[PDB]
Amino acid sequence: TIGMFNEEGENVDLYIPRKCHATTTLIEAHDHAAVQISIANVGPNGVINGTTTTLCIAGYLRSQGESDHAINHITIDRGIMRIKTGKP
Amino acid sequence: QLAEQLAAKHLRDEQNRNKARKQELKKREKERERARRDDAAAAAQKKKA
Amino acid sequence: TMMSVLANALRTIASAERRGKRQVLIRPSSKVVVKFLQVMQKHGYIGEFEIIDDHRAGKIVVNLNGRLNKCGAICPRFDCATTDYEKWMKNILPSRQFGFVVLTTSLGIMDHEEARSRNTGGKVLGFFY
Amino acid sequence: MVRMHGNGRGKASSALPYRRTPPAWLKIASRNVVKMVCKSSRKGMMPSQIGMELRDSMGIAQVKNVTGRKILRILKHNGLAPEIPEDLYFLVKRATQMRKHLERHTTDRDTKYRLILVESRIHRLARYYKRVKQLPPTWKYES
Amino acid sequence: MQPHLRKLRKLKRGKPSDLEESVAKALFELEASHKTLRQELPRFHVNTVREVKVPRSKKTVLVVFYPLRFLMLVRKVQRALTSELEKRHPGCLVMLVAQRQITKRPTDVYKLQKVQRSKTSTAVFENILNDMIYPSDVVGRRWRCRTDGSKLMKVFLDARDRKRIESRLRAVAYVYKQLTHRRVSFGFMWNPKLQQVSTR
RNA sequence: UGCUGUUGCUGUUAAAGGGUUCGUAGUUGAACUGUGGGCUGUGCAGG
RNA sequence: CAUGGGAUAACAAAGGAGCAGCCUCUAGGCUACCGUUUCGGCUUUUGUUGUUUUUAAAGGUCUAUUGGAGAUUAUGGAGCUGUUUCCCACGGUGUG
RNA sequence: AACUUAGUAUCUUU
Ligand SMILES: NC[C@@H]1O[C@H](O[C@H]2[C@@H](O)[C@H](O[C@@H]3[C@@H](O)[C@H](N)C[C@H](N)[C@H]3O[C@H]3O[C@H](CO)[C@@H](O)[C@H](O)[C@H]3N)O[C@@H]2CO)[C@H](N)[C@@H](O)[C@@H]1O
Ligand SMILES: [K+]
Ligand SMILES: [Mg+2]
Ligand SMILES: [Mg+2]
Ligand SMILES: [Mg+2]
Ligand SMILES: [Mg+2]
Ligand SMILES: [Mg+2]
Ligand SMILES: [Mg+2]
Ligand SMILES: [Mg+2]
Repeated sequence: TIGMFNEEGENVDLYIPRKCHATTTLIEAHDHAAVQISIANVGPNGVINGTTTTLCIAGYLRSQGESDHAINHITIDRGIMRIKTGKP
Repeated sequence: QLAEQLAAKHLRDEQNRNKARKQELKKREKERERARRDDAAAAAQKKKA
Repeated sequence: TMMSVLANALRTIASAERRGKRQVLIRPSSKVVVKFLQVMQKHGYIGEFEIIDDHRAGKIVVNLNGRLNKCGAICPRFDCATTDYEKWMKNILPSRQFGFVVLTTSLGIMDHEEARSRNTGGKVLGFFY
Repeated sequence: MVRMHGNGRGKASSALPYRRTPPAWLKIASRNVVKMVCKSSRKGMMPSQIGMELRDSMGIAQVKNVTGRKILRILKHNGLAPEIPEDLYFLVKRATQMRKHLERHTTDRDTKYRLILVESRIHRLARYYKRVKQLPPTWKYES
Repeated sequence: MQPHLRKLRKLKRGKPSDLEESVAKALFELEASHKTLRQELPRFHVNTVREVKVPRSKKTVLVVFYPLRFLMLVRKVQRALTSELEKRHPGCLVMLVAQRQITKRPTDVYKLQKVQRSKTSTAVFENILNDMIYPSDVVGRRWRCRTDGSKLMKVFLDARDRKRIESRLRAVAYVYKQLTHRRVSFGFMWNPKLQQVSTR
């Protein structure tokens, strides 16, 4: 349902590029600095079960040095990292 | 001639405002006296009851 | 001095979008700026925005998504008839498939597609896509 | 001062509060505040000085917030407003003092340059006040 | 006529309603035997009394409309007068609101320039809200414009007044919507100077 | 021929910011008076 | 040139004590009205036209006098003299 | 899930 569609309902896009999860920026085929990071999910015990969550970061953010800040924001949003310590 | 016309209109305005102020003071005092009569008749009813 | 509040607001948003910020503060505000933001918001190019009252020309904080590419005012206002809409889309819009030219008409502030649908001309305020 | 005539970019100024209500501890009545404003004016004080004295020694941060009227408006209603607007009066006084100094110090070219700026400011200010009819037509500052 | 009827306008003295009559007796009874109200009530009278249900709650709201020329008189004794009227009327919240005219915004610029600024709807609605919350003052005002196109106004109050107004805020919002047909939401700022909103 | 540039030029070093400031015509000029409710039906509306 | 729309602007005005002006019911008492360097015009029915006049009505000054407002307290200001409701689970807030 | 507040002295000195 994403991409350019014909009047006949046929997708005419060659391919659908990835979108950065921090800036909603299309990741071009020549970036070569964009990265994809998989974070393993953990069950009730401290053991990873079978699944991972994937983050896409554009190369421009990494060159500016804001990839670490973006990954912090995304992981907090997705419930992976805790934003602060618990109450004493 | 414009000076007398302008002065006359100003004099009429001051007379009009002064008359209105007197009239409002008259109605205030008449209502205040009437309020006294109502309170006095209220006291008379208290004497009855 | 600052001559066009709307131009200042639209340039501030465009620079923040170009830098990839998630929030942008706008100063000073005006009714025309708010109406321009609402047209942008109605088409999904910006998220929520908040108007802060300071008993003066207020301030606006705009939540930016990643969809806005560029917005800018058109100065002078350059009144536009119903037959001039295609000319403006050709000149200042990247494509005929998306993007909007925002005009001020006697029916209110609205995008060019709505203005054509209501058969009214007006004065060009700006553009966004 | 700051930007007109001399490319200064200073920002120092007052920052009026958002909440305009007079504080609860200010028990003075509005009619008494008006009386002090008129009394201070009769002693020759200009409206700027009147506000500062009330602010400094009476706890009245804003006359307008207490009485609903600005200080100059109160003076105008009581017939105590200056014949010449305050800012114009002070600019004229500065120009006269500078000219008095220049009468002896004929080579103080910096003062002569500053005098040109002051007199230019006076004439622009006079144009505005004549337009809004706060100055009589045919008012002219004479060097 | 009854001595306590001079607390209403002369129009309503002939056939006062039950709520107008009850407020009139309470005001007349407060005219004496009350130190602070005895100094101001004799020159005061009210226009009408209206009841608002305030759904999803008990303790309906009695809105007392009074002429605007008594604004300063009411302001000086609003806290005491509201408490006494609430004492005389159990199960009710008393709201003293001044009757204000609104000038419809003209379509002509020359007529627009001559409009009295306190007759505008914005000025009147703000003053009505200030009447509603009077002991507390507005320390901040914001408009949240959601992506769906709605705009909601949030009014912030000083957190030091939370224990005196938080219970009435729901009643204030509804009655404000009744009188002005506009929506208001309330919040608290513990440091209004620094725009610090109270979390709890 | 966007080498006359309203659309649409160039001016640190290629041609080109006036030595500085004041300043009249002229051009341009901050915010605000504001955009309503109710009812029914309907639509991943949404928290 | 005609007409609909009023968002954006323009022209003009104002510089806020440099300000308008509260309506309304009934009685009444005086005064015709305009012209005016000029001695002149001046409603209707009185069968009609000219002439002389009345009852008037209609305005205007005044005495009042009724009832309603008022966007800013006159039961005031200044000068003057004397001596229980509500919230909560019983506690807390508010007015006495 | 975008926090309600998150130190520190030295020298001279009628
Ligand atoms: N300072 C008094 C002012 O004189 C004014 O009247 C003056 C003006 O009407 C007029 O002055 C004009 C002026 O209009 C115009 N804008 C400039 C012109 N230089 C003046 O002319 C005047 O000044 C020059 C020399 O300065 C003299 O040679 C000349 O005789 C004199 N009339 O002539 C009068 C000068 O006596 C007005 N009464 C009023 O502005 C004010 O009272
Ligand atoms: K000029
Ligand atoms: Mg300068
Ligand atoms: Mg060419
Ligand atoms: Mg070509
Ligand atoms: Mg070239
Ligand atoms: Mg060169
Ligand atoms: Mg403007
Ligand atoms: Mg006048």
